[PDB]
Amino acid sequence: SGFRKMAFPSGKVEGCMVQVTCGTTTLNGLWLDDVVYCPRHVICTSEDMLNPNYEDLLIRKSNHNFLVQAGNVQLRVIGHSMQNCVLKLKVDTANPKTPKYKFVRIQPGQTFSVLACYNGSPSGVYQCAMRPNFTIKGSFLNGSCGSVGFNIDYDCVSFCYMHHMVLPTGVHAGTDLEGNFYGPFVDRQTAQAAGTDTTITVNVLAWLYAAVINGDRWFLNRFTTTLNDFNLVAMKYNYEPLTQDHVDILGPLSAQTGIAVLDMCASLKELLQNGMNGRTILGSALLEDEFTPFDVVRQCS
Amino acid sequence: FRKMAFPSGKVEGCMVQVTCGTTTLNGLWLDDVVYCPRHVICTSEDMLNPNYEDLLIRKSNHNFLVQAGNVQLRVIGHSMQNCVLKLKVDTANPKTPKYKFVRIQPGQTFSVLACYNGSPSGVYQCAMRPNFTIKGSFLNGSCGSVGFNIDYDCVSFCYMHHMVLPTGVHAGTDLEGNFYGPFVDRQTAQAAGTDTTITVNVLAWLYAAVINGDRWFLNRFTTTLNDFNLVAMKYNYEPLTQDHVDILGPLSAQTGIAVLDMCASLKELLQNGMNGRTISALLEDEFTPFDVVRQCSG
Ligand SMILES: Cn1cnc(Cn2c(=O)nc(Nc3cc4cn(C)nc4cc3Cl)n(Cc3cc(F)c(F)cc3F)c2=O)n1
Ligand SMILES: Cn1cnc(Cn2c(=O)nc(Nc3cc4cn(C)nc4cc3Cl)n(Cc3cc(F)c(F)cc3F)c2=O)n1
Repeated sequence: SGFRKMAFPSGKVEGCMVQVTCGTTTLNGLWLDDVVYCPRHVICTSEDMLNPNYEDLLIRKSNHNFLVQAGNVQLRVIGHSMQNCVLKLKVDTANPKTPKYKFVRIQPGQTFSVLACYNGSPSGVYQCAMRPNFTIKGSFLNGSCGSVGFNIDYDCVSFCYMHHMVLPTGVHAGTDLEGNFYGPFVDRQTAQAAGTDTTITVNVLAWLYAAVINGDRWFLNRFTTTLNDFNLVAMKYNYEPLTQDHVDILGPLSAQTGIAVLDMCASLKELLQNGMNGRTILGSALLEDEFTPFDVVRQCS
Repeated sequence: FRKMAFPSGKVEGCMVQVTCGTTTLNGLWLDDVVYCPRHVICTSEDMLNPNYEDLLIRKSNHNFLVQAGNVQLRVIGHSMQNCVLKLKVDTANPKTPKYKFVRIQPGQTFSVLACYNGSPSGVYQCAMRPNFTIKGSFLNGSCGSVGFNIDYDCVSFCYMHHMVLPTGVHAGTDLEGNFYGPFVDRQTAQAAGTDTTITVNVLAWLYAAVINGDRWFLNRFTTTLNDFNLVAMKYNYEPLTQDHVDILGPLSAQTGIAVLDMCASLKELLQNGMNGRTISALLEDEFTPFDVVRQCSG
């Protein structure tokens, strides 16, 4: 009972965060086995960050230019290399708290937990979604660069996001752990805009099922619609179209509530055309789109 | 603003499973003591009207199964303190953090580590409501999950989850086993009082709005604390205490807006409604003055 924005327990990840400093530039890094991963932006001085030539900046540095701090313990850098936008620092000590982990690239619409860190110290955890325009609406202050996003799958930590930068609208941009940006961004200190965002329709529907499970039912009606007729209206309002794969993924929540997906779509279509009219759903006055169907199942089953 | 929880790692290493018979729930292992709800000593026929003193007399140390994962911790002593059982085990937990037990007041926020079978499953932030419930998220098997705050290096444990009420909200104790609210640990339907809006947290949210440049609602007038408190009651808002005025001081200083001037602004919103938004069309009441500062400054 109840419904909350829930993150995964962060303990497996907390043991892997460190501070990386190069000159006076400092940020957070991720220590797994005997490698520290961090944004390559750390090798920039203040002059370099506007238009960095990273290959050049990197050849001009040596192992002892890198100061890696794990709490009070100092790790010794014995090698380094660039992979896209992520620096890989080989250190002489393996992390004994290394979890079972893999690196994954997630898709727009999917959610993950963010461990926000400052000077190598974990400070907060929260859940967010990859937006369709490849940004995330995070909560980050100066010094958060290199914080990571992750999901837990039984015993295995899937790392999917490494935080790089804030955009002028206050949303955030980053890479996967292979160093490739989500979206059309580049790791330099220039003002960059994102593409236009859309609402994640399959997530809205999952959240409407959670509301029904928790007793909020005022928006239901006895009508149904077809997939195509629903998608025409959704497109009009800048909602993502629904595919048959989405209909399948909502199956378990449709079975648990007895409300068919296309029946829910008919409710959502009415909401798009007429609004909430001052009513709320699960305490929200806006349609929430950052819970996946799987998120809802974890919390309501 | 996100609802952001504290990192849970220091607490995850203290979670265990406690079983008595087939009744199972979560416990908290600190040093050589396991804390858990005393409801664990009930069979199904006892849960509706348990005589805890009678049930405990018939229990021996060797009736308690305490497991950290698959590893059994042998119980060498037991006592009951209000609604929590304290189980002395033969192993001091080597992951015990620096910790203290605190009793929080309504309006205060904390992180909840939701656990099932002694295994951590999710973390989230919530506030204690003025009617001493929490609007949590808990399924069956979550009894004994704990709520906490982190102050620097030290974990402050403030909440042990016990039960779900008929309206779907949740009730529990502090770590000395004293319930928050007028509830009792039996399987009967119990009603919580009517909830009110947490005024001190609404004021913190209005200060955060001002800090970020959103300040249309600031009005030219001031009020007294007594006038404000009597108005708030009429709208199902909590009256302010002297402690509330004090914890708002830093935000007042940062913005140069006196607390009572902000109260006069809220009073207007209460009597006239809003038309535009703030930051949202709804006034948020689960961010404390500490939460605001922690997310705006660090
Ligand atoms: C407000 N906010 C929200 N998220 C962020 C993340 N972030 C950050 O933490 N730091 C950045 N630049 C740095 C400045 C430094 C000054 N010192 C002494 N050391 C510093 C290290 C960093 Cl990383 N930036 C900006 C930024 C970081 C990048 F990785 C990048 F490729 C381009 C950028 F413009 C930043 O966004 N701040
Ligand atoms: C849906 N929901 C949300 N929160 C809760 C919390 N909660 C819980 O997890 N378990 C409870 N009763 C038990 C039944 C058991 C069956 N077995 C085999 N073992 C069991 C152990 C427990 Cl604790 N309850 C009910 C409950 C628990 C109490 F501690 C109490 F004092 C009164 C109560 F009615 C419960 O609310 N479920």
